[PDB]
Amino acid sequence: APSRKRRQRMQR
Amino acid sequence: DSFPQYSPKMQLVCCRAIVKVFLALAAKGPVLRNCISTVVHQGLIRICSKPVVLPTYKDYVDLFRHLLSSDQMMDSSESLNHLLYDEFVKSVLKIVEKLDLTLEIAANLHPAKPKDFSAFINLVEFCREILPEKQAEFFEPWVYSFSYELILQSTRLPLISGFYKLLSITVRNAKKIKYFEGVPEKYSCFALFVKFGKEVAVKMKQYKDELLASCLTFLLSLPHNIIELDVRAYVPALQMAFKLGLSYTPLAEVGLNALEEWSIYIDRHVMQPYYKDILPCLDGYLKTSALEVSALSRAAQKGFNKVVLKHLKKTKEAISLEEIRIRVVQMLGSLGGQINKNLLTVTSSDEMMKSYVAWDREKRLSFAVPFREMKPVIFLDVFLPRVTELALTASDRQTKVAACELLHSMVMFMLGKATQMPEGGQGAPPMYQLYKRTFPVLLRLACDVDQVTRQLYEPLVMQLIHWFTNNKKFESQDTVALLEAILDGIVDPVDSTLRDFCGRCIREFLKWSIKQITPQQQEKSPVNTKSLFKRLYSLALHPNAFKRLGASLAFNNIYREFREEESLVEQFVFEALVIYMESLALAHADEKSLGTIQQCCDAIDHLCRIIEKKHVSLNKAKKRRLPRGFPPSASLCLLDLVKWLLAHCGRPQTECRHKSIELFYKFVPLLPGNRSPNLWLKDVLKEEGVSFLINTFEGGGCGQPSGILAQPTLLYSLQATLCWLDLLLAALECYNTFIGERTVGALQVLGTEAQSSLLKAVAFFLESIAMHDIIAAEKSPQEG
Amino acid sequence: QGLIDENPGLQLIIRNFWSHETRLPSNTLDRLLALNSLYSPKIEVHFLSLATNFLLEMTSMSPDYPNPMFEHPLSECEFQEYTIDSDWRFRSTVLTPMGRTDLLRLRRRFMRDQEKLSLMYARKGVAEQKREKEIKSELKMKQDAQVVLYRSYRHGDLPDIQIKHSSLITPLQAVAQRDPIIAKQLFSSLFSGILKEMDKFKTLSEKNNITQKLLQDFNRFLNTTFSFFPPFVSCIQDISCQHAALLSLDPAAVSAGCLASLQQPVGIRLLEEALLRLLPRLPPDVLRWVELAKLYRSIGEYDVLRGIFTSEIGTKQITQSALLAEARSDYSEAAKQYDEALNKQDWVDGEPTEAEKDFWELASLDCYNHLAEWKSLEYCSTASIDSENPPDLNKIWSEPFYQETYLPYMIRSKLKLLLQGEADQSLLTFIDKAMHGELQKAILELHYSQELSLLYLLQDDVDRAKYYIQNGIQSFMQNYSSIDVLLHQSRLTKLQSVQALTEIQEFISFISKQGNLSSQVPLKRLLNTWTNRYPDAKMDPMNIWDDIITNRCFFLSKIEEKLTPISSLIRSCKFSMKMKMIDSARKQNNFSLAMKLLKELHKESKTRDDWLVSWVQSYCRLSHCRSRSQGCSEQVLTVLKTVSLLDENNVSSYLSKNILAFRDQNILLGTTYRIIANALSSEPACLAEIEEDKARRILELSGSSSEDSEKVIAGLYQRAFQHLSEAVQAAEEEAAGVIDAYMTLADFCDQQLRKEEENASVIDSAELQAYPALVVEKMLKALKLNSNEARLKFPRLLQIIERYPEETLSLMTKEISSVPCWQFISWISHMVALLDKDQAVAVQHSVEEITDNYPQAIVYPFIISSES
DNA sequence: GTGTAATCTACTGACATCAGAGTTCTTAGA
Repeated sequence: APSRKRRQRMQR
Repeated sequence: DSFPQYSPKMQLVCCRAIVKVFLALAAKGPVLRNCISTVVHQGLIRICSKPVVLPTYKDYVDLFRHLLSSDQMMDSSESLNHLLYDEFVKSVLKIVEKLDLTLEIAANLHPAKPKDFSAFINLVEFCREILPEKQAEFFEPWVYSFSYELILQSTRLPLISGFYKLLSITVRNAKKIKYFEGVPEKYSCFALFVKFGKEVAVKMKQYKDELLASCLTFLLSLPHNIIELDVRAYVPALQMAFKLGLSYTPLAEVGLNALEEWSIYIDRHVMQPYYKDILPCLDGYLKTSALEVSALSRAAQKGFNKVVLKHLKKTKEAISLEEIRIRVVQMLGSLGGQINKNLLTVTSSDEMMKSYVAWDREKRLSFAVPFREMKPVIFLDVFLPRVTELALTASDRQTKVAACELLHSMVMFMLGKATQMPEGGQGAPPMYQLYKRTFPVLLRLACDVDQVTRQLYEPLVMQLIHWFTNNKKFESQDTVALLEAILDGIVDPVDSTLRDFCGRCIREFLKWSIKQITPQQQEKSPVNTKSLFKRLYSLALHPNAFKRLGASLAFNNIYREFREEESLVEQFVFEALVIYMESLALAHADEKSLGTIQQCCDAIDHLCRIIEKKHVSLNKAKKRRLPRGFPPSASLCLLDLVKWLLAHCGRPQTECRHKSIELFYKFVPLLPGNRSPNLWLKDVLKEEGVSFLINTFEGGGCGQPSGILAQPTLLYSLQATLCWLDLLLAALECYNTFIGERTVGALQVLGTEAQSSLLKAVAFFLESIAMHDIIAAEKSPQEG
Repeated sequence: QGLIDENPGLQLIIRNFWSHETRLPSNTLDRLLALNSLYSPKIEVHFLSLATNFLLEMTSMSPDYPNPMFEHPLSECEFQEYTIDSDWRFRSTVLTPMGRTDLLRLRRRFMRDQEKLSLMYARKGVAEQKREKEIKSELKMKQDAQVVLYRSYRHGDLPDIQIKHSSLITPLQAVAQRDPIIAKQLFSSLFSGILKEMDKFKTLSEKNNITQKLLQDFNRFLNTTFSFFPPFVSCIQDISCQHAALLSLDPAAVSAGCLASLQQPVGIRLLEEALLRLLPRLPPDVLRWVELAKLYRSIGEYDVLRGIFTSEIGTKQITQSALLAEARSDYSEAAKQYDEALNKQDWVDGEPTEAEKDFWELASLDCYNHLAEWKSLEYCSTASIDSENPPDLNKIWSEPFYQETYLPYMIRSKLKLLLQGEADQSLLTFIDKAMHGELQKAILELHYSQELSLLYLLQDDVDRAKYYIQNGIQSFMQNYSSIDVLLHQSRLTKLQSVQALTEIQEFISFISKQGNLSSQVPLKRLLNTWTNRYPDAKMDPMNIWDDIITNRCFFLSKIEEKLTPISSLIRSCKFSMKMKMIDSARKQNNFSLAMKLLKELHKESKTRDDWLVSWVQSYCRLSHCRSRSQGCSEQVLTVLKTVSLLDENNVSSYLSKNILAFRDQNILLGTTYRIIANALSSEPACLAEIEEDKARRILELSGSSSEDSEKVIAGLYQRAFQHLSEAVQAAEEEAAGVIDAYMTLADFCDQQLRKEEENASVIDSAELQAYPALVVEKMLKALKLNSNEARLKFPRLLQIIERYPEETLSLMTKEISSVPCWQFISWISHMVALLDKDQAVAVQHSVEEITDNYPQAIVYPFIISSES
């Protein structure tokens, strides 16, 4: 299975 | 003689002059060749006799290096540089044979004369700088002859360090020229080094200080082809080399070269069991991480002119401890991960699991820090587990001494806090659990190498040893912990200098156990005075070699008590002579290279001489200390215990039967009445008859397991038959002494009545064994 | 920063500057509080020794500093002064037997030969030039060896107990100044002593302010450290574990610090103490609970991660499923489970936390790294940082999360792709940019000096490779020496790097040498040593294994090019080296990494008999260990279908050129048949009836010819037994030999016995007229050797040789009396008690020998087995 | 030897200048 991701925003 | 006096380019021109005259003689044929040999011999005598202190041997080695090296001078030579090397190395054997090196008046002696002995030490440190690894076939004719003739000198004179130095150069030079490869004089020099290697690997288990370092440097330098012959003999040399090396860097440098060579070439399945206690010694080299304006600098500051090149061109000894640290990480990785796990104490085990508990159940050493506002409390017993490791094992010297003086001030704190009586017994005495853990550290760290550490803790342990004999404290388990720490100290299986110190510690503990304590309790109240003797006896009778060794090393010190005081307890050593001489029943069988126990039987010389000064009371009545090896108690016991030495002659144990015999032949005129060996033997031979003498000159040892039976050994093979070949050897060496001392009528001795050993066994040995044994059986290295 | 300055004179002036009672306060609390301001990370390696040097030197002025610790001597005794040599020496270095009144000074005269005067200065100049060289050489020796003593000593017949407070505190500081792990013990003990004391003086209203202030600082220390120096990172966390309020410390900061500083156990006890003390109300406190899991998973304690993730808290059971798969080492299944957790776009019971989403991100990054999925790991480690199509790697420095979590895997995966030939300039330009900034430089050359030394060596900068690798050795020693001795797992996981650094360093040596590179001769010698220098195949994890082997591979390809003008040498090493990574992956139970390696080498192995037989043997080994756990039915597919075809080879009957391979193949195809038959013994009625299609004819050719539904297992076992027996004949034509072969018969035979005793199979009983006779002789032939499995199994014999009586004859009549008698002491109480049964004829000869050799061993239990 | 003077000899920008080479015109000219 292909490995996919997306960006994330760190809320701090 | 004048070479040292010149400027640097003119010291080259001098070599050019002295080099050209040697060529000019050799062209005249052989009438001047022997004159060449005399000049280099003569010049060498004048430099090695040039004075030295702790115009010098270092001022000349540049000349001799140029002379013995410079191949370019013929074209701008090889047959000269060859010949002249042979003349130089010849002169070393001539000069050593001119030296006497006599040693008569290990510190208890002085050499013959300083104007002789210093010429050897200079020749040593000189020839060390100039002989090594010239290769080029220049050393190949010499290896066997030079080693053999210099080995003889070392076997004549142990305790002369320089022969191990010249022999270490010899064997390293040999290793690099591939000389021992494939196992002629070559398989003679092989067997020569094999038995010399086994032999000194015993001898160094008694050596110390800079003598020890020199013969260690020899041992670790032997070639892999020899070392694989019972590796366990050599392992405790490399462990000891790493132990020394972290306070004497060139020994660590040797140790890493040895481990490197063994690692790469010895068979993997042979080597595997030993990494388990080679590797843990390396931790010290990585245990602590140790946490300019020169003329060229100022010159280059002003500009990059020609002057800078002069300084840099002119700019263009031991390995640094910074180099050893990177070398040990690199070398440790070089064993691969399968092996290098063994750096950590063990593979996963109870052994490290046992270490997670603190050294005490509850905090002793509560210490109030001197502040001005307040008095916060530190419990110092958290620092010991790390400070003890630093004080031994820190390779950075400045860390080490500061960790010592913390531990010194912290054990002063210890004694004081205990002596305020924080609790007075009713269980484990306070800090007994610390004392049990810090006393063994205090021993290991008195006879540390580092001289600044030794000058601090040798006096402190003797100081503690005084305090721990006293009117109250002699009964305390503080002293039981102390005694059993020191009497584990003498046993140590991997240190030669710890055992000596712990012996000298037992010496002092015994002295103050007489001198300081009131003897009214001392007869039976303590756990010290006799408790030393009864403890020692177990250690002697033990089958472990180092326990046997330890028990002897204790007596090798305490002889001076019977030269002093113990007029009743004289008897306890009368017990001990049998107990100790029977420990030599255990000596013969095995362990030879580790077991120096047979030489430690020379301790029994004192147990002879105490008789030779006191014999008149050794036939006084009614002194009846129970001995070992004698069922019935007795009052004139002290006579027939000489008949016991006669009974204890013809046993198979080859050293014990020797010791028994000279001791018996002395003890005999040391009986009253008839006082010559022949004249006292006159009665036993006249009345007991030669059949009794047969039962006591063949039958001897642990009663009589049938020692007169000659034919079954002929007929009945098993390797254990060698213990009977030794029984025959004893069954010769008996007759070897009686008629030669003129103590018996010879035709009585060689009897008609069942003397079957000389009648059948000697004949068969000669007719059928002594030349008959290519491979054979009576019906590997073991046979060989 | 002037407080670490290189010159001890300037190091002292700045210390003396801060020590002044106006720069830095005099009362102990405000001093202790103020010292937290004397930090920035460029000081961190020294800090603990400075803070303690500022607290104890406040005592240099105290009224007790010159008082004695104890008032009276141990008894009546007398004392003296003393001196210690302390100059030039270690013991093992010397051999055994060895002006108005003075104006006469203006009386002088001067040369007039400028020539002679120049000769004077030339003669002085040469002596000076030697004097310069020798005094520099002596100053080299004495620089390493110089010391100083911090206390004075007395001497006497007794210990000098009445020492001044000064004489302990001065050396206590002098060691803490100098070894970091004593500086950890001392600051911790002394700090915790100060905070115990304030309860003597100050109210709850002060202690609120103080504990909030210390906590506020320690958050800063954990959030701003860059070097994570292990004694410092642990100290703050020992301290904050002792006291309430301090115990609230930022958990993601704590966990990052402990994970990077390789020092997990101390970080765990803090979060543990928080998770009880802060909750004796939202239950899960997920940020503490999930960061505590992340710490335990790093120390590899998978079997306790069950107890965290029970669905009562942290209620996303996908985490429990994912953890279960990696606890079984299905890193491929675990990578799928975390992937769908991040892809699942809406949730009944509401969304997972940022804490869990980040946990799945980190745990899945790690799965692809236990796998070898470099392109997926490189994609993943770069995908989350930036919104471009080609993501801007330069963003990684944007917040401490990416620099902690993503950066380590990102640089690893870029670097892995370069070495196996993918020509991207992305990493080299990223590092070139990073090396412009002083903090980014200090991160890289401290933590990544392996990867960096490979990167510049891919460029042929052997000079920058010499630099970064040497700095890799120095930064290893610092961290290793600083890890405290009780942390066996931490110290053990440092040692794993030491082989890798040494493969680089040996090659940088080799490539520099003109005599080594010219011709083949020392290249064979290098190739030899690497062929038998592995990590620990039972213990060291696979991410250090493929580090060694993808590096070895690169070096061999680089030497191959450098020495172009030895494929027959190089292929033999490269293939046998890669084969060892397969069997160690198998023994580590990591199957999908092993599959991925196996399929690559097949097309190489096909070319040659030794490579092909080894490939068949290593593939079939791996199928057994795979199938062993694979449930009811997938066993017969995973071990019949292809594996049974694979060992019959026409080419593997190459006149049995060496017998060891025949012995090995003679194990493999028969343990293959046992599994296939034992599957059908677990259930007969369903495996054939459900697996109905492709296998059935080759299953018939793999078993008995008959269509009788029961007889197939007996047919399978008959051809198994003869093959097992054939292995013995190869084994007796050479401790890796006969004992392993003999014990596999013994096992299969006696397993057929356990199953047999539960039913009645006459025709199995007929071949069993051989079975237990072939058990007893061959099984016991092991017991002259190490053989502990068989010594553990000996309690069976005496009851089988009762319930099948006749075959007892085959035990006593020949070589039970050959067994070394010391083997049979193990449970002698049982055999020596049985003396009334006829089978005691077996006991006789061995307990006669034990009565002869070792009466002490038999006597005590014997007196009561003799009774009654 | 080592270090600090003092001072010769270089190189460059710039200016004049001989020579040497490119270019148009008279006479003697098939």
